[PDB]
Amino acid sequence: ATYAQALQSVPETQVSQLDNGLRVASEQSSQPTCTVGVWIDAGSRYENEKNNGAGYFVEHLAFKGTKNRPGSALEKEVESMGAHLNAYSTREHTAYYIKALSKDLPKAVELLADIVQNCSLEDSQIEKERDVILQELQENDSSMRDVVFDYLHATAFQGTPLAQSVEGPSENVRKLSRADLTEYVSQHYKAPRMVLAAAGGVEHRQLLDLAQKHFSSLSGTYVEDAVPAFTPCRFTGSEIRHRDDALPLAHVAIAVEGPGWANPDNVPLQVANAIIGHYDSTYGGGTHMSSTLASVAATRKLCQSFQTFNICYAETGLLGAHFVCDNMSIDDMMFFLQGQWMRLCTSATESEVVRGKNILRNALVSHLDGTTPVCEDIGRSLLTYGRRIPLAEWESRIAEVDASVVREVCSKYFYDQCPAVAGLGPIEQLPDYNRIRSGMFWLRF
Amino acid sequence: IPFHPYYTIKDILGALFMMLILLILVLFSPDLLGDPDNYTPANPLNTPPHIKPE
Repeated sequence: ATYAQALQSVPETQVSQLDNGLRVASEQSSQPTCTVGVWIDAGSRYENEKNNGAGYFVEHLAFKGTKNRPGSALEKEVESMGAHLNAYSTREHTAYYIKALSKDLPKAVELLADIVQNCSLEDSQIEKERDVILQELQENDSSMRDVVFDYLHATAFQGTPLAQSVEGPSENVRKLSRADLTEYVSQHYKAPRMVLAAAGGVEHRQLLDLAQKHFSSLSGTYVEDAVPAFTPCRFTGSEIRHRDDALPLAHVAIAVEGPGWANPDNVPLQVANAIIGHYDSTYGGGTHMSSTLASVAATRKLCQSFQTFNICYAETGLLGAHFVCDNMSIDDMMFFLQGQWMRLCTSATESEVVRGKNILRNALVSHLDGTTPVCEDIGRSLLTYGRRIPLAEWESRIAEVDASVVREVCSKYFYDQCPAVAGLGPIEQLPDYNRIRSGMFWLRF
Repeated sequence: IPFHPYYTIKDILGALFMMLILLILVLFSPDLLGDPDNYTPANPLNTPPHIKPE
């Protein structure tokens, strides 16, 4: 059984749609466990300045209490069958998923319905929840990686809702109210933007019939008429520098405006990104890794944690790298990393493009291992794309991209485009924005 | 700040202004800053009316 035949097997993602709008989508293969969760489409993108941070607060208070399950009794149930309930809230999507045995599927969907529909939002829990977020804000302040990406979003998508952080400024969290959260739930937790998902020992008929008799109460209308629309964002190539010499290392992130979810250019660009690859000081590959920038970094002990990213929102995304090096390496690294991009924009070789395709294939396949990543893929794909992309289609797109395609797409997205650099800590060798934009084009070309 | 994208261009602009002044002087009045008496061949028998240096 070669690769292609295994890809064909690929149990399907049967998708349905009950009347109110909620679309169920399951993937049953053999496993006795399951990962059932909903994927409400909400986040910092659908949030104005006045209520920026409401979504994080709602996700905080979701598991605290419900009208049906009074208080921590919900936790008592969830731990009774050993389920691991969890929730994550990105800038675009906010999801709740339960990891539990398949036999306990009927109870899990009922628990999800209670959390996502009949949430108390009780005031005292709001007061107690307020302290947790504020402390969480300081913890994320110490999260020397996260603050850099927040700086990236703030300095790239200025003015637009995308610049807003997920947690929210530490002034809205100190002025929020039950009123503000209830509008967030009413205006965002609606059936059309809700993807019930499951993976494992979950019959699709089971998920459908459970959804009809638990989630049909979800409405599709929007209060009087107010429908939160989509506000397209603009990529303002800029620079933010939070110079703080006390910090040992100097996180730096540089990205340009990459494509949206629907744009097929994700497939080539990712390959190009896989060309640059990732490295950590504890890798062990050393000066033998095929990625040129990794080999240079390991040879000269330049960075510690450089890695590329492809953060991609609905209409626009960030495409670039984030490297963590000492104070007297940044000036060098901005030379090499940029020097790599231009190479991909001018002299990409099919020899390395094959390696990039293999790395992308392995990343896609390995990421889709285990029920929870499968459920995450289903919930995210039904929203971003509108359908779960089968691995066979991914294989076809990866087969299409070659050296010419990678060169063309990199030239179309990387070459001569203003970056969105964002520093932190003892960044002083970090070349001025004029220098960074200077590196964005090669005088040989 | 780094020198290259900055003052290098500003230095070039200053050099252009300097070229402007110099070219005006050369092309519109070459002997404006210079005594005409120098155009008489040096004769060590006649003291000029004035011996002002440059």
